[PDB]
Amino acid sequence: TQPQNMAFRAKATRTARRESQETFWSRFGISQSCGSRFENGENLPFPIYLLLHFYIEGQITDRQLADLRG
DNA sequence: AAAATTATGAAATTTGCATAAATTC
DNA sequence: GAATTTATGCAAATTTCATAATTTT
Repeated sequence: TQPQNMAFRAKATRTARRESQETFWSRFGISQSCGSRFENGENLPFPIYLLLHFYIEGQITDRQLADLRG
């Protein structure tokens, strides 16, 4: 049931942290447009669902992601 | 109304289906 | 050589760039 709702959850987190789509989605290497289409109910591919899941529950940290970008 | 943010059409890239090739047993 | 595993051409679905529309300040 959850994969269809996860993007909306993701949006609520981001909103609550007062982050742009660019800021939030790019930690995962996901573009702003793509973030926009997910937040409005485009099919969330399973790997992105997994990442959002682990992120939202606090198991993957912003710092871990920032380390991996660089 | 300018700046910043989000949404969208369409080109290009990526994925997964069919199945061909290869490998294992 | 059959079963199983892996690779590959290509259709289709997905991503992103370019930018339009919207929202914020």
